[PDB]
Amino acid sequence: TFNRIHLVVLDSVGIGAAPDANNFSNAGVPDGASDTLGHISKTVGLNVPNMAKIGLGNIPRDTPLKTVPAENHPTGYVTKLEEVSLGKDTMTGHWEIMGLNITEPFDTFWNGFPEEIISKIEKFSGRKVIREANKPYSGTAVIDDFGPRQMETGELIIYTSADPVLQIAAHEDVIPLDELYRICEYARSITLERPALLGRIIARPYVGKPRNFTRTANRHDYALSPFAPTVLNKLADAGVSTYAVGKINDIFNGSGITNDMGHNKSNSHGVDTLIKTMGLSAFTKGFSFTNLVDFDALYGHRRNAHGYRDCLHEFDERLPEIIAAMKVDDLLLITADHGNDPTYAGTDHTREYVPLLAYSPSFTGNGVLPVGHYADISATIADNFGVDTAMIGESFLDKLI
Ligand SMILES: [Mn+2]
Ligand SMILES: [Mn+2]
Repeated sequence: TFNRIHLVVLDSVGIGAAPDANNFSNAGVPDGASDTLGHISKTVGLNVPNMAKIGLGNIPRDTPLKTVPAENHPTGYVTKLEEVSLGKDTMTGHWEIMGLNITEPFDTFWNGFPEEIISKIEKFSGRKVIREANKPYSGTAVIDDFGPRQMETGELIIYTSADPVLQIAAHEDVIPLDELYRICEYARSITLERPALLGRIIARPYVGKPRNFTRTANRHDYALSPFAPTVLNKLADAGVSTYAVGKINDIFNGSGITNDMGHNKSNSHGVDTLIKTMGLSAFTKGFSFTNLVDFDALYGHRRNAHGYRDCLHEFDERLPEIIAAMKVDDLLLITADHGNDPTYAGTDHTREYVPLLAYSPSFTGNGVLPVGHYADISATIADNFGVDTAMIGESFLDKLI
């Protein structure tokens, strides 16, 4: 029915604490007071007239978004969607958006990896791990802060980030690449189950000299693929094109992705890439899936409400460009994968409902859809292209056509 469907994930753009929010926490504080869009709106303001026109301010909430009025003549269909999976991480949310139910949520490690994991890597490698570096850390600061020490002692530098990732930095002159990879493979093999379930292990070789290090191209990644076919696989198996923009290919480890358009330098460069992709003469039928990550990486995790607002405003300003590039029989879906309330305690994601905005020039109606679940997105897409659903989700295609 829609010849193309373009799904855009505004990473972390939540619309209020989920019913099961208090099963999740932020530096010990349960997530049940979180509200990414509402707390932004109430503190720093929020001017998003293009999303409002589609209907962002018509999405049901107990208390309305302070600065996003209801729209009595909306141009699209909107609602909010509830996460079923037992995790609030990026991989879980995207996998569920594409139809999986994740009941073994990836572990994150705000206070570093536990002794069982470190002790094991030390015994396997014969190298000590620098304990002070075993915690969240920018890849760059960690190489600068502990590399000098590493060059002298041969110790491993094992660090993480807000994501379920284990990264091993090792200078090529003192830790041979082959050993780094063996160490990473061993690491990957002992992190397949909770409480050490990791999305990916990254080898981070690097060369150079103190106060001036370079991270080399000898990087290798050891990622988990989705454990069951997702709707991306269903589409690809049926010969339907699947175009990925931004973090999408990494998140799915390329599974069911026919055309990876690569990483975003920024949200704006991402929107440029989506627009270009929509304009390809080759792209006549199928699915595009874009992640715009800056909301999460730059603003949510850093608890910066002012910046989060500006990033939302900048996306809204560009939204008319995305729409101008649509064909009449295209569908645009805008959503998120969890919350990351910049006003909250902690520095993690927040367990929230996510907005759903739906727009096509072909629409003969508009309004508000019943509240749903993340994987309803996948099922709608499957329904549209005549392929099977994955684990979960129910189509709302008939409310759109
Ligand atoms: Mn995310
Ligand atoms: Mn995040």
